[PDB]
Amino acid sequence: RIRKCPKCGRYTLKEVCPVCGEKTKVAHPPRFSPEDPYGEYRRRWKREVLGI
Amino acid sequence: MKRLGKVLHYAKQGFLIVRTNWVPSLNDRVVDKRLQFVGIVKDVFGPVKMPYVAIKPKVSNPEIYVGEVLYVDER
Amino acid sequence: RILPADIKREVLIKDENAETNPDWGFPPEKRPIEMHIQFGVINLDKPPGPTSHEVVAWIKKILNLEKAGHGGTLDPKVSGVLPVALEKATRVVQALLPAGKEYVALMHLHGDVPEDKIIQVMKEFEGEIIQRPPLRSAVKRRLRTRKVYYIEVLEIEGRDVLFRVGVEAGTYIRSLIHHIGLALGVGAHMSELRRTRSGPFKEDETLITLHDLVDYYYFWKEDGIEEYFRKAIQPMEKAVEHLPKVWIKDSAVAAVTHGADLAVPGIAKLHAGIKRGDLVAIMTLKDELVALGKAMMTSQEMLEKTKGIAVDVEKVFMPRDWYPKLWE
RNA sequence: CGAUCCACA
RNA sequence: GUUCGAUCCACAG
Repeated sequence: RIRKCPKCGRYTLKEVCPVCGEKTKVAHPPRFSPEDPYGEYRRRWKREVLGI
Repeated sequence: MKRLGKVLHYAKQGFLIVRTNWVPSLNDRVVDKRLQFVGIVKDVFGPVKMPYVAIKPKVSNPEIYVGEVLYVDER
Repeated sequence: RILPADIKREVLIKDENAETNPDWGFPPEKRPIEMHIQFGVINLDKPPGPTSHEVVAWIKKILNLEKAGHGGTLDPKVSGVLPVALEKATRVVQALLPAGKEYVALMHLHGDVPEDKIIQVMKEFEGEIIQRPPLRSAVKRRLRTRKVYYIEVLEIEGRDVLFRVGVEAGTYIRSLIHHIGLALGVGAHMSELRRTRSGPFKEDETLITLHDLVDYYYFWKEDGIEEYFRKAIQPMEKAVEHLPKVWIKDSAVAAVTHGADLAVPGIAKLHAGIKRGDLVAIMTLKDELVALGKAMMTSQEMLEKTKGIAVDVEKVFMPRDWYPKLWE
């Protein structure tokens, strides 16, 4: 899996950014259900981390 | 008689691979120095000035053609 | 080491006294949200899974758009930059399709090869490379070639190779990889593929996921907040940021939106190095996208000449009524 | 008549 | 690249 480093942006196969020291996540975004079964749910906690 | 070049190697996908300095057409017939049928051009690729060529060996054991200079034969 | 987009053209001034009326048109920045949408492009980060068309299809339904389209197809297993032009901006994808792209790839080799050799062979493939082998002809035929602007190998672990590649539109990375593998004997295939650039759109702050896009939109319809949804949508101008531009004067804008081709005298300023037949973006002096067209003259001819047709208008985007009819 | 905008092969 | 609508027929002084 192609990983991405959240700080440097740098692309890597490894679990630790060899340029920013940070832990890496997968580069691909997450799947999206088109009926978005749990959208009003995701929106509920989203509102409280943006101050909405 | 249009000299292709030396067979670099036999590729696992079952193709003789030659580096050359021109572009063979798909399905050109390929021969050795002693003039015998060896296979057909199935792919051309890489740098236009210096293409790789992929030949489908129409011969029993092809692994014996590495190092050998192959030729295309118009007629 | 970079795409052609990335090269900055020079701007030749033809009418140095040209000015623009603030009452006419709408700079992208100060567009009302609903209008912003009507002329927008989303720098979308597509998820592995769907076809590019399905993605757009969803966007249509969820935002209640009458139409939209995407700026270069991504295969279902592929993620990354997928520009989606909306509504009246939909056709701008035409300026994107030709545009250079950048990917990050994972090649899996079918046998073992030293790294020195993997690096060396991979640089054979920078430059003009052959796509489809020609067919037997009795006459000199056209040969299908695409340019690979750069291959940068990021890291190598074993049989697995991760590289960044910049290419000309119409270059299949799957195919590049197969060809490379063939050139290393053992063979290879494409493990993973992500698109990191499509012309002017890249992985930056404007790049948004399907989740955020829909969430921000609800934050506007339900919570009365327009700031987030607005940020998710770019001015269609962005889509046209890599093309050569002819900036016209206000006197000429409504003529173009009413179906006149752009004549030399309407020109205020232009990019240098426009060849006849090139794709050009015709812009307002406030940098609105008025239209796309084919150049009928060179930057030089446009600059020196005093009459004639500079650009054949092909697609018009700006509403007939933003600038007054000023001609005849 | 010709361009552009809109809908349908 | 072909069917009837809509706008215009515009060298931008």
